[PDB]
Amino acid sequence: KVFGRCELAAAMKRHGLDNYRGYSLGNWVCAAKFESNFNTQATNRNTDGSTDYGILQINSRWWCNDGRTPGSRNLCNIPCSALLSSDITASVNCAKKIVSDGNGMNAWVAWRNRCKGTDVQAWIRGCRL
Amino acid sequence: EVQLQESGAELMKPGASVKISCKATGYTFTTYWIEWIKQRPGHSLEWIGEILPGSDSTYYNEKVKGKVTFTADASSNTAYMQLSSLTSEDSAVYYCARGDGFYVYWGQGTTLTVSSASTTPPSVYPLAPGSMVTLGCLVKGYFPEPVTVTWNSGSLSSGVHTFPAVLQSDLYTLSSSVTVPSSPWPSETVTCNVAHPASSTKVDKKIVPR
Amino acid sequence: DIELTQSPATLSVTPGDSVSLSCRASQSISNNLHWYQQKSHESPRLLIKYTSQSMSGIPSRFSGSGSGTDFTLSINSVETEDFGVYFCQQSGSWPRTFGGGTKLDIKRADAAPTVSIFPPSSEQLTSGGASVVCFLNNFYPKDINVKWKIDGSERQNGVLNSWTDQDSKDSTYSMSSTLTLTKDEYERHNSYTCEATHKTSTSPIVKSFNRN
Repeated sequence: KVFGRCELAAAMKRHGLDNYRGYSLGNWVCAAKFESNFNTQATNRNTDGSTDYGILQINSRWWCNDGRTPGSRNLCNIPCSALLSSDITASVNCAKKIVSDGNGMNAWVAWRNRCKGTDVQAWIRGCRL
Repeated sequence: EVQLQESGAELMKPGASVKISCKATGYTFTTYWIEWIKQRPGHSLEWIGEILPGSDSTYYNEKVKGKVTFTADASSNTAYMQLSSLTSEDSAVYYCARGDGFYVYWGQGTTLTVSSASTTPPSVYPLAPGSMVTLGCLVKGYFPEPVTVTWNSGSLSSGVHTFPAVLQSDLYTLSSSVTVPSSPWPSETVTCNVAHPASSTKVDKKIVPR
Repeated sequence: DIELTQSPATLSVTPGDSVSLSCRASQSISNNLHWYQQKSHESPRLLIKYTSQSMSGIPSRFSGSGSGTDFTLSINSVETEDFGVYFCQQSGSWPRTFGGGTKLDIKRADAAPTVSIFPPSSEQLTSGGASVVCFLNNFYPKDINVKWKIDGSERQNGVLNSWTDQDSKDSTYSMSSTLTLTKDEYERHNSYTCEATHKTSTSPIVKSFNRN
């Protein structure tokens, strides 16, 4: 499913991401925008045998299990496939753990590159939340 | 305990399409990727693509993308690979394998033959002479592969040589020999059992003195 | 794509000897390289995982090493059952890619073939055809020359040859040669000969039969 900007913002707010660990809603919508362009189905393959999964491109090395990634930790204790769900529950729950691991939202390279320190509130401007 | 069972050998004409299946059991079907590999003689193993059963997630390697389509039926632990607009270049053995980085569990493989030729039963001829004694059978002019040959319904297995079929003028020809003591034949009948499943042909050719 | 170049393409080794196979990657893949052994008409069998991790249940004689772009598969104390093709495959990136393979054959003592010739069957004759078959069984090395002659005349046309894979038992090879002609041509001549020239002797092994 390809979420709409305001649709995702609303869904992310409903999931407790608005200001989760000091990160405003805009950061999460912006992160989703550059990580997966709002597509819950998105997947990215790397060069270290790991795959990125879903709306927030969660990696198969530390967070989810896909059974083919070396040095896997599965810290979110869930199969990566569950992260390709149409609803964003699984991805959000895992992201909450990630953002709490010690690097904040920096764990998402796309966020760091294109969102961090920008007017992220713009990602929810014309949204009825 | 993990097992992958694929569909049987297929024969299709060019332009047509085929669907190969890979039924996997012994593990959580929706957690592992199923990867597809193509193998041809005089060619290195080629990765075709992958699918994560039940998630609707796929990835193709264009060499075969506009013509390859993966799908899966989680209710029966089966993954499918569809090849369209077939040409002779598609003729090969296709494997499915569970994605473990490395491939430890492989399906047995499915052989696809893309040809405009028609299925033809083989003609089975006894090979008798005109030390130990060698007999044999000539299985010629059949299509497509494969054919299976046994002797005395499995009772004679050692000292058997069943030669790889050779494609000559669009028809396959194969032979098989068995060597037995001068004491067993002609004192006892020796029979070659030839089966060609594509034409549902089963022949029990006896070898008797000329 | 990451290109895996396997060297050499084939290998002939005497039982008990130890050998090495090479696989070099066009770009670093860390230790994400695996080795396989494949027999004819069978699915590849994993031998070594992640460069050096020996798959469980695999003979101790198999070792793996290397890192980055240069990998090695070691087969120590080769055994006759080790004949077949070996491949390396990287899982670092997508598409996954495989090495071109290294075919390993077992070196055994030279052995002349046991040659047998057969006239066409009554059934084939009744059908209008005539094939003469020659079996050259259990010899070594694989290389062998087979010449057919009809009434002392060489016939190079209409011959179909086939070799078996190496025998897992005695490490020998076998070959079948089939000369096909018409009933009429076959009925017009009397002597049919199959001459095998192998390195075990400078004089060919000759087998024949006369229609009459």
